[PDB]
Amino acid sequence: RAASIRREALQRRSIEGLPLDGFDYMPVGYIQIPVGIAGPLLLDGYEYSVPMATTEGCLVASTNRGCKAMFISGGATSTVLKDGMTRAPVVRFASARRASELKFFLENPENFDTLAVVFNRSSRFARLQSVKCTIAGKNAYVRFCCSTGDAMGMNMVSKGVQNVLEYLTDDFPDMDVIGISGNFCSDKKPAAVNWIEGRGKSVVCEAVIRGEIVNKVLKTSVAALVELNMLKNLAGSAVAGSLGGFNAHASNIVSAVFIATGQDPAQNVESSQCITMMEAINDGKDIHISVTMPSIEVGTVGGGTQLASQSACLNLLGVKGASTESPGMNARRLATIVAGAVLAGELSLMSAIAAGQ
Amino acid sequence: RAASIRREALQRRSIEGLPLDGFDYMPVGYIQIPVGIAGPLLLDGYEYSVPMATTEGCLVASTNRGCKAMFISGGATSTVLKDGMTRAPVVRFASARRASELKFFLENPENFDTLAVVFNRSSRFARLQSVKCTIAGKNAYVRFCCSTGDAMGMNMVSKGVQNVLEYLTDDFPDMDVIGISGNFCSDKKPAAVNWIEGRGKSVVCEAVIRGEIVNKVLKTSVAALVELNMLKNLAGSAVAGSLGGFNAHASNIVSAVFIATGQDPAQNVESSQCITMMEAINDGKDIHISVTMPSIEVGTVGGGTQLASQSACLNLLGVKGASTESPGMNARRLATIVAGAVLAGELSLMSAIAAGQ
Amino acid sequence: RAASIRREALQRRSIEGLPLDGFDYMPVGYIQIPVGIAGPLLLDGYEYSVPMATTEGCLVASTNRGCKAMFISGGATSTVLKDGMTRAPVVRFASARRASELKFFLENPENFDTLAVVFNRSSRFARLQSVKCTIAGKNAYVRFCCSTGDAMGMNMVSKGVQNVLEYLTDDFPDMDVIGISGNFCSDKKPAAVNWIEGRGKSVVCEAVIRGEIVNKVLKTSVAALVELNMLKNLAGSAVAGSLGGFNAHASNIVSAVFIATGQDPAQNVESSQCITMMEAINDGKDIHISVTMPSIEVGTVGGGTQLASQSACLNLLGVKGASTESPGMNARRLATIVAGAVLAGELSLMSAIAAGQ
Amino acid sequence: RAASIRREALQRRSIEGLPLDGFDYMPVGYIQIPVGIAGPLLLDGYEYSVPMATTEGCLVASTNRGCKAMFISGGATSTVLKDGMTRAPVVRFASARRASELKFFLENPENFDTLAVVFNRSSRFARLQSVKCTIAGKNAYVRFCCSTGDAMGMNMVSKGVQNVLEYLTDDFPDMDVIGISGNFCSDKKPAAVNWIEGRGKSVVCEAVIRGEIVNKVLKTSVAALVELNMLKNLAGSAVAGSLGGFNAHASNIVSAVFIATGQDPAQNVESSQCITMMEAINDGKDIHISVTMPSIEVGTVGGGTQLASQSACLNLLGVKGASTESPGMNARRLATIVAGAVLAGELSLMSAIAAGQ
Ligand SMILES: O=C(O)C[C@H](O)C[C@H](O)/C=C/c1c(C2CC2)nc2ccccc2c1-c1ccc(F)cc1
Ligand SMILES: O=C(O)C[C@H](O)C[C@H](O)/C=C/c1c(C2CC2)nc2ccccc2c1-c1ccc(F)cc1
Ligand SMILES: O=C(O)C[C@H](O)C[C@H](O)/C=C/c1c(C2CC2)nc2ccccc2c1-c1ccc(F)cc1
Ligand SMILES: O=C(O)C[C@H](O)C[C@H](O)/C=C/c1c(C2CC2)nc2ccccc2c1-c1ccc(F)cc1
Repeated sequence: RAASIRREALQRRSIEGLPLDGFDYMPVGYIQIPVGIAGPLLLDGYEYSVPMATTEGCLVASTNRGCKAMFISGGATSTVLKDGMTRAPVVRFASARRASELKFFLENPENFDTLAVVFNRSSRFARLQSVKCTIAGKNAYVRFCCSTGDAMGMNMVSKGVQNVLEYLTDDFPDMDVIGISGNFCSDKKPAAVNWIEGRGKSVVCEAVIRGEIVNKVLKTSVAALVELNMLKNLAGSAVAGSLGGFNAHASNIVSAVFIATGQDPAQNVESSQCITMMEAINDGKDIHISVTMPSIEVGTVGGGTQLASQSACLNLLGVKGASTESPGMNARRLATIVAGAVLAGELSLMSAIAAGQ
Repeated sequence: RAASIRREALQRRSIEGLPLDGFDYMPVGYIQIPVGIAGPLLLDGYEYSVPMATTEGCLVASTNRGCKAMFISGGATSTVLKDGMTRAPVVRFASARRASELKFFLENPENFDTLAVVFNRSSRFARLQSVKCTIAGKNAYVRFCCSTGDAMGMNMVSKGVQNVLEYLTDDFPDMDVIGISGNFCSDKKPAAVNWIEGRGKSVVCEAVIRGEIVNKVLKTSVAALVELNMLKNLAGSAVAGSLGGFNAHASNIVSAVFIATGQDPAQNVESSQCITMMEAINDGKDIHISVTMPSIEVGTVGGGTQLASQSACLNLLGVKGASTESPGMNARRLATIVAGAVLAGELSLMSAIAAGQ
Repeated sequence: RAASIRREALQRRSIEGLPLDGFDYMPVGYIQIPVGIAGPLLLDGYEYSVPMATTEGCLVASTNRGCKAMFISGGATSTVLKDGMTRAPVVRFASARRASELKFFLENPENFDTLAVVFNRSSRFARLQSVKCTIAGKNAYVRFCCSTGDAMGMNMVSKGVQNVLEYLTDDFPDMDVIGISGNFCSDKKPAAVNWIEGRGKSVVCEAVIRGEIVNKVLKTSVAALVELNMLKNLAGSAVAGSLGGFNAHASNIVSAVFIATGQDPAQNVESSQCITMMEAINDGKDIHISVTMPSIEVGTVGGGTQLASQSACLNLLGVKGASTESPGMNARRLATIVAGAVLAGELSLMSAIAAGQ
Repeated sequence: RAASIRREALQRRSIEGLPLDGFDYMPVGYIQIPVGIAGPLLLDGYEYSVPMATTEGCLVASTNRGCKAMFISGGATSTVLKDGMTRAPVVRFASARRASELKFFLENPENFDTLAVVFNRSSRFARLQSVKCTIAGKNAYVRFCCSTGDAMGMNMVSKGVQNVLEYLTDDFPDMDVIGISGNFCSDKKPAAVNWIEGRGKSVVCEAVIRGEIVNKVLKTSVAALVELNMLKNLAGSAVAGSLGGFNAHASNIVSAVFIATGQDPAQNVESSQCITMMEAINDGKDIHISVTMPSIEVGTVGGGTQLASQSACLNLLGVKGASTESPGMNARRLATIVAGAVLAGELSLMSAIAAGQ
């Protein structure tokens, strides 16, 4: 209604193509990104039609060729290694010695259940896992890690940090809270702390392609792919001084799935973090392929996940909304689907390159 | 038509919310992301209504508060430092000594005009700027850099690499082209080569906020902001082992503008690269604020830029399509608008945090 | 005797300057590095004459000027944040799922006392602190961390890894031990895992210089130094894409002390890791200066620590040999002396630069 | 004489072992490090007895086993890729736009011969190669690169920076020189700018070991070594978030040679930067092994190179003093000897690990 009057305000230059009617509502319209399907992606038993919101189009095709090569090869096996969202306030004291005392306090086992109880009023779903106090001079970067059910859970983890931050004025009234975020989290930035430590769902996803299928179907060899993986994704990314960028195009696939399933597209910068491994097995006859992804940040609940169209795309994958089984399970399964689509993407583009030789 | 029949194929589980009718066309539908406006953004003289495709909504508001604080403070001044898209094939020889000879050849000035002529049949718009051969053992990572007009120009730079790669079999028939990309570019990955060297448009954007406006309007002080910038964006990102992540949330703003203007959302991982500087000036009375962004990768031509809705959003900014003035100027101006919206974003969220103390 | 005959073998070109007589003994001689003294370094109460083995000479002077400025300013306060040496074997399995099972096993609390008992036959002094299994495809990088008394303790931690690696063939006979080191430790290399996680003694060291002393003695101001620290050591090292290099010259001081006290000079690459913080305190009247150093790797026992000359230099500092008080205390105190000399070094050179303006 | 009286001052606690007599002279004594020989190292035709100053002793043995395996395998071939020492002042202006104008000025070709003439009064040997102005907000980090003959040449490059910095007050009187170093050089710190760009001598060194020698002599296989190189030195260093640390122990060998030849042992942090490549050649029959080292910083002239003992060690290698042939050639040849000894070190320890399986 108003958003309709606000559009004519702006043209009084033309924003004519931008549709207004079609979406249920400071909005001035909406853009449209077409959705392609990659599948079947055979993953931990189940088949998935992977929705990919993208303009490219040759990317849906490329991810498709990868899902097929894995479909006839046994499919993919994902393993969730760690599941927990993080927020890291920077606080400070008058001294590093004093700041150290907050560290040793927070990192004492015997204090945990108290810090936990305080943190977990943040919601029904907040369950604090750990606290890592990093000291730099008289400043402390306190990394809180917690499970958050099927929500990506950034407000939740913040309600909880503030709970423990208020509770801490009892013992530490000299503490100055400089920021609710000190970039030690690290949110929507590439950071070693996320690579080393994990942020959100840390996933590994693997498949074995048989020599016969690498020749007949990918029109390359086991040895050519193992070598191209070492020279491009490992030695190449190393020579370029990459952080977490030891892969061919995880970012294309992660972005496309994120935008279709209504994730935060800015969290794609650390969610795209990936090492691609390609290892000759069975006296060089077959290839073991994996993606290891320490910081896939997704939810099936909240944000853009509950818009009509994005909701339809989660529902296709059967992860729409909170888990009935147990809270967190739909968000965990979404992460493995991303790791699986990434693995297919790596295999397709890595074969295309190696085959082109 | 077919895409309509393909949707029912998939439900034979429900993808009901996903709209089908509304977009002109393997598409199975399209998703809808609402567009907010941040402005006026006063930048290098002109005012802009900045389209931001996002679900958050508090992000459009936050970027708005920043554009206003800069509107009453003189507005922002952008400077384009470097403009050129890169592709880096990995080739190899039997020896490092032999690979060195390709390096010293390519990097000889007197060879450039020949390599240029060969490269520039890629299109009317391809103009090769440089070639940087990095040797690792007997492998060479040859970074080609070229201007590409108003197209982001990744196909163009590839047509050109292949031109020079074929031409090189004259002098180097022993060369094996292992990959058209060796991850030394580095495309859709965070890499030191992009931070150090630049990729696409390298922009700096700056404003001065007066003490009076920092107190009256941002409800903080000059000293509080300079300090929070050092502890969060500099010392914080350092303690976290960040690469290019010396900022608060460039990624939120870059993503939102990228998705609205039909850019490649996976290029957000290196386009979000940013150092935020906040420096007390005029005997501590005022604050100089900047973003330095070495790798903003955008075009106003091709890909998703020519869909109805994304086109309407570029046209709002007056950068839609190729430059009349001269090829490249619309893509350059789009980059500065991104740097300007990022600066507003940094100022808003950095003030909100500092003010909260 | 033989080493004397072996020298003439080599000249049959002249190695005449290289002394032979003077050292008690495949040695062919010995080189001589002159030792300077920086002090008094007033640190956690005590005064130290800091031995610095260096050719420069202007470096001993520069470190001296820093120790004096801190002597009249109250001296330095060190805090040991973490103390533990690490070794990280790479092992592998046929699958990532299988490799995950070693991770979840090792990282189960209830298994720790068993892994501990097995590990701690390595010596009287080996006390295992933790095990962090990082999975990459079907490979596992198992980071063992342990206290090792006053020895730097790299053989000790290795005897212990092999203990747990043999013990693991019970439950994991399918495990292949690919290497006793998989570069995830990371020994004598700069690595994010050491910055984020710590390796050996993690130290913070701090002093307050009064406005009066910054003007009268360092011939600069509080504001000039805070600013130069932000532009050089923080924004500068960031623009350069530094890892752990957020300081002016920790490496000069660490090297000089390491070579004099008979440490391993190749461990200087991660022992020099340092963030220098300089913060205005007391309404801008005074400056809080610190070094935070996550990976100082030293011992007072074994290796070159027990040569005549290197031993004399440890004995000057009163840390020579194993701790009577309790095992580890001399190696811990040596680390704080290094952090203190580094802080003096930073203050001296950072003042010299700022004063030169 | 005085240094003799200064020793008794300090004991009035015992520094008895530290020798006083034996060295020609604020010195209070000297320490002694024993020198071992690794060789013959067969490199670019010539044989070398490589002096290694180290306490370990098992390290000289390990480097010896590598030199022998290469002696019977054809020896090593080094290639110098780039030769130039760098200093990077941070200067600033009132604006980024203004700072940009210094960048575009300095980086204009037509200005170079003038900047060169000004720079090159620094000495007979200073020959300026390039200037790279990096802008961050209103600050500029100007990387000067120059040849410096056989001196490591850090004073020389500084005399030259100051020459151009004074000359710049003509055109840029508004410039503030904040520091003669802004950590963008980056001296005695690990930095992406050194990895990407090079600092001092950038060397590649390669050898081919035949299947027969890998079995008979190194007691492993071609395939085992290629694999261990990928899992340890590449995937391992990547998982650890390494910068320039894509090798097993370059730092051990670089340190040992640096200390014996009187180099600056603090420059070992960036001189140890290394990617180790191991590639199966000749239908998997043989192994191509290399080290690529972008920042070996050495001189044969000045500093500790002209002490009796360190001089004797350079003279063994035939690189002592300035080049007769042409200035720089002895310092260049020393770098290749370091790269060669590193390659031998990698081969020995990498074989020992792989063979242990
Ligand atoms: O390679 C990288 O470092 C990442 C890459 O840039 C991301 C980009 O979206 C992918 C581009 C791409 C694709 C896209 C379908 C995803 N398909 C191909 C099929 C056959 C042969 C090459 C390609 C290339 C392709 C074409 C030219 C290249 F130089 C590289 C890849
Ligand atoms: O801070 C960072 O490292 C990046 C951040 O995570 C990205 C995130 O999209 C921003 C979250 C955010 C916002 C969003 C409008 C963009 N607005 C605020 C307004 C007042 C106070 C805090 C915030 C926070 C906010 C709330 C809680 C926090 F912990 C941090 C920021
Ligand atoms: O600055 C850095 O990034 C690290 C530096 O390179 C390490 C080097 O050993 C130090 C060089 C140095 C020294 C040495 C005594 C340690 N003293 C000075 C005193 C007054 C003014 C400058 C200096 C400089 C000095 C001279 C010229 C410079 F460009 C920088 C520092
Ligand atoms: O591996 C790394 O990441 C680097 C390493 O730490 C540096 C260290 O100076 C080397 C230690 C070393 C050596 C030294 C002679 C240099 N020799 C061996 C011979 C046979 C088998 C193992 C080793 C190990 C050795 C022993 C135990 C290990 F865990 C690793 C290497």
